[PDB]
Amino acid sequence: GQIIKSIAAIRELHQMCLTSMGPCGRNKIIVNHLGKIIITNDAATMLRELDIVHPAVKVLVMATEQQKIDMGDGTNLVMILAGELLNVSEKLISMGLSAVEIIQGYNMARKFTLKELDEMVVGEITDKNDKNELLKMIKPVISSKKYGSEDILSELVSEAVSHVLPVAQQAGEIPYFNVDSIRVVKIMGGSLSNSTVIKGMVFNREPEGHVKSLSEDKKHKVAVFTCPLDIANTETKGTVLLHNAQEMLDFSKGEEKQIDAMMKEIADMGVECIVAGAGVGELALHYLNRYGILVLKVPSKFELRRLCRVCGATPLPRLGAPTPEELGLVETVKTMEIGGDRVTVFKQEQGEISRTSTIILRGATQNNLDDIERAIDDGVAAVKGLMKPSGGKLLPGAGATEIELISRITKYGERTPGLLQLAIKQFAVAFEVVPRTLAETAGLDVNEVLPNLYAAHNVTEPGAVKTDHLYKGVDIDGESDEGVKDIREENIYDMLATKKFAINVATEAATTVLSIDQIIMAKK
Amino acid sequence: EKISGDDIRNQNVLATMAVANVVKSSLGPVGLDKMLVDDIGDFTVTNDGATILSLLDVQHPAGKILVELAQQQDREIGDGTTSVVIIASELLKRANELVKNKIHPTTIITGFRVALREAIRFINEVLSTSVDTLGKETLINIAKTSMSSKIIGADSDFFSNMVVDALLAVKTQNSKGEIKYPVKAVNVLKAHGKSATESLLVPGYALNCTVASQAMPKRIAGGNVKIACLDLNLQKAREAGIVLERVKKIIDAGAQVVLTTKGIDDLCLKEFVEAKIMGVRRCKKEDLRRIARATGATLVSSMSNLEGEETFESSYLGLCDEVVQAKFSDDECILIKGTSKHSSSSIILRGANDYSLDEMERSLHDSLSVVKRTLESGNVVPGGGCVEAALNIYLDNFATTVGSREQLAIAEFAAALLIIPKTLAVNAAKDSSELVAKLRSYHAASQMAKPEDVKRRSYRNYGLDLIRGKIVDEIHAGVLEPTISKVKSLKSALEACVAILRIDTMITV
Amino acid sequence: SLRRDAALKVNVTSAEGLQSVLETNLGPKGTLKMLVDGAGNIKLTKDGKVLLTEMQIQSPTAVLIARAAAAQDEITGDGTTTVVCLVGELLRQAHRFIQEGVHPRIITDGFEIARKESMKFLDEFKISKTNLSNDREFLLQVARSSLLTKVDADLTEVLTPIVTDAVLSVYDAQADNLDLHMVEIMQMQHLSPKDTTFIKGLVLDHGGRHPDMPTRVKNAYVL
Amino acid sequence: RQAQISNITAAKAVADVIRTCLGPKAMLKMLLDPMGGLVLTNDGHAILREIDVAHPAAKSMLELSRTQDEEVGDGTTTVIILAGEILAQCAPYLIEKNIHPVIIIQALKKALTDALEVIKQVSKPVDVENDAAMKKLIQASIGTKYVIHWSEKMCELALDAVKTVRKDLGQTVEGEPNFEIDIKRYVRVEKIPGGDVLDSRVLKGVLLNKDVVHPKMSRHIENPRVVLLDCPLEVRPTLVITEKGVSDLAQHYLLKGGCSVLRRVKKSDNNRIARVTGGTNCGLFKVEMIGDEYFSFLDNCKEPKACTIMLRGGSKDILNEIDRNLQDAMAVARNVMLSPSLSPGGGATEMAVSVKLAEKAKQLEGIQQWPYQAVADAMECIPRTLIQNAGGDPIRLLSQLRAKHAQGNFTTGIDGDKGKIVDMVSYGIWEPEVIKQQSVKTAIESACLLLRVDDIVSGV
Repeated sequence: GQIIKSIAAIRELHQMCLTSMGPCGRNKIIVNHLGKIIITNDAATMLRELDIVHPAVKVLVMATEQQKIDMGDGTNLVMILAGELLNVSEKLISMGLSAVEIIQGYNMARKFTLKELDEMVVGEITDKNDKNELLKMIKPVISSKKYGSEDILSELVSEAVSHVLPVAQQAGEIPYFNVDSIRVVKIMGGSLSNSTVIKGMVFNREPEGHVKSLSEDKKHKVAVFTCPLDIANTETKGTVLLHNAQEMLDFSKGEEKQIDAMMKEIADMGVECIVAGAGVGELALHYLNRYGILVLKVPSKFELRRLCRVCGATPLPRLGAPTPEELGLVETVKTMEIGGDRVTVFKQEQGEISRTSTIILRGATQNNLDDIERAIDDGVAAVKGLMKPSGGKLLPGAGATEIELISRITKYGERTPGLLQLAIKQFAVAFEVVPRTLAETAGLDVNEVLPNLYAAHNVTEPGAVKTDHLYKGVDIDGESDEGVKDIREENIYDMLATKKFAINVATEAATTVLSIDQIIMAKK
Repeated sequence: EKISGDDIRNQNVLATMAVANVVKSSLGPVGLDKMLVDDIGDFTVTNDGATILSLLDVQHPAGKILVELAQQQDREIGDGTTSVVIIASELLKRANELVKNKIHPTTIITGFRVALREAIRFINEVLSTSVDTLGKETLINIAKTSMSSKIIGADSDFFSNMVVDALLAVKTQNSKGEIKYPVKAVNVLKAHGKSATESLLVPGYALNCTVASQAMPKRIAGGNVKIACLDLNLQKAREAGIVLERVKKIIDAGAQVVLTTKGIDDLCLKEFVEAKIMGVRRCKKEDLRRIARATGATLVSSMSNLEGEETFESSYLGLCDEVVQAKFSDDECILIKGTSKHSSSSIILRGANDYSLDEMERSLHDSLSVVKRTLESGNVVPGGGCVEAALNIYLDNFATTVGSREQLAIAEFAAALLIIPKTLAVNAAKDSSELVAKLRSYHAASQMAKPEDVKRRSYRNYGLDLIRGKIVDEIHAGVLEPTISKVKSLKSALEACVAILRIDTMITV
Repeated sequence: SLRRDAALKVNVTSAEGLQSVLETNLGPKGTLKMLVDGAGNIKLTKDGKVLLTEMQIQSPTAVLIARAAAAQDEITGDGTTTVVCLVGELLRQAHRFIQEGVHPRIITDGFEIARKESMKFLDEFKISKTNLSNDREFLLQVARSSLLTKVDADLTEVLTPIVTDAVLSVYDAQADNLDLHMVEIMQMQHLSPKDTTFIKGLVLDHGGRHPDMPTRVKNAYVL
Repeated sequence: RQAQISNITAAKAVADVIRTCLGPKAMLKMLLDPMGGLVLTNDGHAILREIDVAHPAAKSMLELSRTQDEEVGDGTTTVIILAGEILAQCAPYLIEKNIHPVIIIQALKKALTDALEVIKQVSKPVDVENDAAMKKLIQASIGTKYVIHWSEKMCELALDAVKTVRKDLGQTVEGEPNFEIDIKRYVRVEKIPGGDVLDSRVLKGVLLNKDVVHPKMSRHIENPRVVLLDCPLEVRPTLVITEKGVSDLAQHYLLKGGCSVLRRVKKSDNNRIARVTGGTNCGLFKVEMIGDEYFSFLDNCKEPKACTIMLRGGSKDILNEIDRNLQDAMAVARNVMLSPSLSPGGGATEMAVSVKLAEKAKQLEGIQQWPYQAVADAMECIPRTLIQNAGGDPIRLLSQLRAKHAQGNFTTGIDGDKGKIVDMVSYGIWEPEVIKQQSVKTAIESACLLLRVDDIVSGV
């Protein structure tokens, strides 16, 4: 009976994810062997920091990463649903129903569910990219992660998305929004109300010079130099040495005349900003302060890629050749104090619209500061789901989708004759774990809220056409309430691309586990 | 061996915890039965928590104290033993927590004794006699909930009006104004007339019998009539000269109603036709013994007393108004109203068949038992948690009036009373955390305007109804308990709790 | 959380052990088993039922096998070992079918159907023999079937005329029946088994002791 | 919560062992006693009495089998298995789902009423006044027994035996007496050696083996009057019957009074004499000898619903086999008179309740809806158990049978001989409704009592 114990091993990790999804969820502190503490509420990220023993668990871990890479949302829906499909199948495996027909039953039930998802769409997203329209999609993403910040973070995330998107409609050929267009930075001090939205990357380091900021002139030229600042020498070796004191005056003054001659040609071309990816010498910073050139050093090659998409600058393999064709243009750059420390940021005004933005976060709690950093990244992938593959369609969330599927699947159970009725009925019952998890973690009685959920989606209406309220979902309460509430009040919806993709992954995940009747292992 | 310190105090809590768990599920009528298995291998099935503690085998110095505590409530009150053990169990758990707070046990004991005397005074302030008789209904819901397990419970709404009104007037001064209701009264008859809902209340005694020969009038002596109760028959004795002398003493005494247990002959019946005297044949001996008390007469053993023979005229003749015979379907009865002193009545239940009336008559006496026990004590208190919840809030502000290290003992004593409604709602499947909490919220604002002698929306005596799952007044719901039951249960619960806390050492050879 | 118990694998194997014991002694080529009580009792018997009465078996499967022979000795009187060999081997042949998933009821009902069909073939295969008394020559070969089984065949020729003439002497020729209780068996030691002879009359225990008593008396009257 | 699991597993282990005792195809069982003997029979009533159990809940299930065996002859194992499966299906609801036990108990009380209403609709009317039809209904308990040779005579003897104790009366005046049929006391039989089985008749009254105590006396009385008394002898009645013996002195004293003296009468028989007497209106006093033994006739022209059946046969061993076989045959015929309805056997009635329960529970929309699915699954295990004993696939034959109830009738059960889904009515498989009423009601009532005990108290 290893197939039963294999589910029990997953059951130990099943309750771990049951404490994640929902507003009652919480991050888990993990101490790495290198002495580094990673804290995040997302369960998919936690799986990478956990040591997996049984190889059957890795099947669900590999299926969990499928949800994060493509859609990026619904990782908790894939792991929790796949764990429940094994529990409802444990009764079928024991009852004497072969696991072969159990797999065949899920394949027939999966095709019946995918056809019903198109008829469950209530509203449709027009892809207007309006600040108020993005508040409907972002609110449920921030929900079930961090409580109380859903109102403040909704305006910060939706504002940065509208900055990187151009003005277009009814065009899906050329993609626009990427996953790197939104960067998350953090600084000690302040609160969430004082946070703002920047139209470009934010640099928290020092300018390393007596020039704090440039002027207000339009279209500042920015040059990215990969070669460090120093006198030009032979690429092979070329170490400066002093044999006698006679060559000291020639080599010292030679570096002063050569560097000043190269910096003069750069300032004459109109370049007020020089980006040096490598180290900067001592004599180089002296000439840049007199010409009024801002000093910027970005050793990371990843940050230089997003900078080229904004102003249009290109890294030059040499030094002293400011080719105007490859130079970039930025409207306004300023150095302001945000969060208690003076930093030099990067933004724009009108022209040279930036394709990458950065949101500045402030707060007095260090633990909740890193949790919001991981929560915004989940909201970035939500905008990507607005593309052609069913980006506008949406389904009601907050447990309203999983409960409504029960009445439709059981209707097709008695329609299909044969032994498939056992797997079809258990496939709909497995969806009851989602409303039960939200009700159990919220302190609500199972004998109270659960029977009202079944009576909400199942009523007797004197007519053929459905009526009254089909929008009743699952409520977390937290203060007081009687029965349930309508989801249309808070406008919490789930996208079709996220829900439809999470069902196929969770179905194939449980299919692999049920198909394995034997596991061979070897000690290392 | 000899032990002492915090080890013996921890064993006292673990001992009363296992005992409390035995009576935890048996509390209230919603409780469930348990099985008691001995070493022989036999067992028993009973829902009574008092019989379980009698056969419960526990070896422990404080555990045997609760055994004698259970027998003290059974020999006197006989009810509420389960609630006493739960109260004394929670007091020991909260008293052991005060050890880490450096609270002295005597102050804990003194804090309970001072609070116990003041708690009875607060209970005596909310006590009230039977009320809400006009404009509302109280005793009606008592017979309604008791009959809910029988078919009669459907029609019990109409049947309760006849039982409550009858028993209300049955009370009499007894010996020096006792006002104690009798345990057995209101003889219930049966008839096939019409349906079950047609039963009519007869304000007076009703006897089931006929007049035999119908040549006699069924209604006579409207102004005044005398009923003669005679156990000796008027039939020919197995002889003709003696039975004629027994009738001669009747018509000369002026008795229009003659009752004979063994019947009346035909020759002696002819004399009653000209005198318009109504005879009855084959009377029940158990019926006529109650007639002597209801009609003021006296049962006649024999007429052979001493050397004389006579009926002792005017001595055994009771004062009555009129005896009328109403025509009834199936069996016909006799209506007797307006006697000397009766105060009682009779209920004739008419229904479809006697098969259903046999179950309704037996259930009526069982439902009457709950009514007569509650009305037996003129001073009653609403139950269902009204005693523990109302006293919990009062002791909160009252604990400040004493103080001096005794306030912490009063606060723990008051909070220990919430366990009674808590565990009571467990067997009812209802949530015990929500009911007990909301019960304190309603009583909190109820006692704010109480001492001001002015109120608007403030009402007291909020109970807990586990049948319908809602908070309603138990006075109107039909749940009432006497004062003797609650006072002796609360006082005796602390008597056993003190003796447990006073033991700092256990010496066992 | 619980499914069945599979059962079995305890009664079949325990019955296989009893078969291997009684497989060697079956038939005239069998072996003579010896049991030891421990009090000095030594019995050598090739019969199956006689040995099972002196052997205690804790396995309840073999208990019914010994009880099945109770009706064989009281009716048939021969073939108790052959019946046991048919019970044990039938379980081994059915063991292979049980592991394949065949339900035992079809296995059980399949035996009753073949049993009724065997009775029809049993009446066709049998040969009707006449009741005439001239079959004694044919009864000699029939009596050897029981004799050759329990002995080494050296004493069969000696016991052949004794057993044959014992039944026919007390049996008149008619339907009737035969009563084996009228044949008494006595034993005396200190002699060879090859001296066994047939006795027409009754043997008496206590004989006359006196030197002048006549040894042979012909045509004497019994009183 | 561990005590709730132990309470379930107590009756769960006992029920799982007797699963093979159901049906005519029921497999034999073997019990190991400390003595060399063993129990080879498959009878559930004999096996449950020889099993020693520890947990007290298993002892309560044994007491239920003894009470169920007295009411009806068969179906004893059906009640225990049905009560044990309900606790198994409700085990994840009571433990894993954290459902309060009274909620389950309260739902079983509502499901008990709904289960009885479905059986009444599936049952079909039957004529109880037809003598030829009642002989076929009893025949199910006759054949496959030693009485199969007398089956023609057994159906006639068992017919008049049931018709003797029963009396048909009904009205709305005094209520429904339900015929007041008692097999134990009233149908009690006295075995008389000798005679014939066909000649055996059912006499209404008390039969005594004592003859006349005087050599010359009248053996026939026109209007005999039976008088019962206690104190032995040592209204001018026509007969004198004494419980104890009577001395020869009182024989001549009562001889001139025109009354017969009868001594040596058992006390248990005097209670039944009050039914035929109260001795006026006594039909026949004939003392005529039957079977070389002098008898006496207390009978009359009336139906007191009390009597002693006179059984005769070829020997005492024949009467012993007829004894237990006649009582089991009358138990089936008694259920027919309790109501003119018959239910399909072979698991058709078990499946008929499970289908109607699942459809009705969906319209209630309450907390009790979940345990109704556990009851419907428990109702399907009884016919599924017969499938496991029939060799067929329990997965395939259960799903195909359940689908036929939504289309065809509810009378389609499972055959033991064949093993495939077939109709019970056309192929002649029938069972009375009273067994189905007593199987569902007693199993649910016993299952609730086992869940009411959350703690095991040890003490005297």
